[PDB]
Amino acid sequence: QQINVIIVGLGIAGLTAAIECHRKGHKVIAFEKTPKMMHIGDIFSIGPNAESVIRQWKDGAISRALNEARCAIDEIKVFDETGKLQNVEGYVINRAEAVDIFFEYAQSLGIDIRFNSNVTEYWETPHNAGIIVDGLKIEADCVIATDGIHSKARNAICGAVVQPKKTGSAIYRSGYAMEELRGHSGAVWLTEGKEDVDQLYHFIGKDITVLVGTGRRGKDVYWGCMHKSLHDVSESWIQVSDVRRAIELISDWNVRDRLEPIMACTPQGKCFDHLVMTMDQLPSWVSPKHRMIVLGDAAHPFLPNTGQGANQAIEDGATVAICLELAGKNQVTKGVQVAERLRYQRVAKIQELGHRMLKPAWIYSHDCQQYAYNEFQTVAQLV
Ligand SMILES: Cc1cc2nc3c(=O)[nH]c(=O)nc-3n(C[C@H](O)[C@H](O)[C@H](O)COP(=O)(O)OP(=O)(O)OC[C@H]3O[C@@H](n4cnc5c(N)ncnc54)[C@H](O)[C@@H]3O)c2cc1C
Repeated sequence: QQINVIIVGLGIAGLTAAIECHRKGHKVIAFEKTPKMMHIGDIFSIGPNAESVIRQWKDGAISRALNEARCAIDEIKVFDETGKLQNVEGYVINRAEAVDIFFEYAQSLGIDIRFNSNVTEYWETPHNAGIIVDGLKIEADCVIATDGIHSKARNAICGAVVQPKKTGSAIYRSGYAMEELRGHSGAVWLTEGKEDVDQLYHFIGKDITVLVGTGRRGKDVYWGCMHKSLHDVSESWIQVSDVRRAIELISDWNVRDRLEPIMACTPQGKCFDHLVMTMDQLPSWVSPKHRMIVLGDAAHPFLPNTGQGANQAIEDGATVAICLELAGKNQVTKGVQVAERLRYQRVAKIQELGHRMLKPAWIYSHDCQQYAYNEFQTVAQLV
């Protein structure tokens, strides 16, 4: 009577879905395309709406680990291309630390996890669903696809007409260990900062902004350069460029003497080159026979100014687990549809807020788990 779940894509969404489905008594098999945990990523934020899910894991020990691994920022100093301008309930953390924490916990639960598994084929019958991996068919009661913004699962389940759309902005970024910076005289302004506390710096130019911060109490450095680029050809999170590209962008900046060493000391002189993307609302996240669902960035990428990508990935994973538990093995199709309907409007409202900012308590104060328990039978009846 145990529900068998396949999860594709072990980012934040897939790892939360794996942990939560396992906690709800389902049998999880999870698949990740990379050959090992890659430890790649930018700082993102985790808010209280996600923290309510996380703190229930292992009596708060995962929350504690995330808190220890955060960027312990006191203030944000905002400068312009020459000089100072401004000084200013979620916490900032490097994505690589968060997914590593999530993964080590997930694997410690005994969950069947398989790397080196690039999934493109999805299938379903009235009674089962599954995928093809390494030429072989893997079957289960349902499939949760959390393979990210460049989702191949979305192609299979929803179609390939709706695609992530460029915004016109692109980002160069990297992160590395502080020891790579210490000793460079052009960086003492950042490396000799108050200890036990992380700093965040915004440098605001004409259609160019540079972010520079530290994480884990000065153990890590990160930097990013957002600029307008209509013809950037980046198609993935691991597209690289020479750090020269970002230094060129600020070449006439007065603060260049401060910023150039941060970019130049990036290991191997390579940064990531990313588009800032949006995507239309999908008509449905759910397969024709209601046994497969896309969640996370695969379903609802958010503009980075919302800071909700990781949060809503976590809310997605917690919700679908409850929906499967409440529906049961015999009504898996109902649970999948209920999970979609529970989440569809909320994520859409967040996406629209991002566009409105591009030119609130209703997000942070929401408890997705209690919501799903409260609303399931109502929404099941509508389905
Ligand atoms: C390497 C990487 C770097 C990122 N860098 C940034 C960044 O700098 N800034 C930012 O705002 N967001 C970044 N993100 C996205 C960010 O994690 C998300 O916005 C959000 O926090 C979590 O979304 P998600 O879990 O749904 O998807 P993701 O975190 O993107 O995870 C999706 C996972 O699915 C895997 N996958 C993809 N295709 C397949 C396939 N065919 N078969 C199997 N597995 C597959 C990927 O390897 C990945 O582990 C990055 C994601 C990744 C994977």
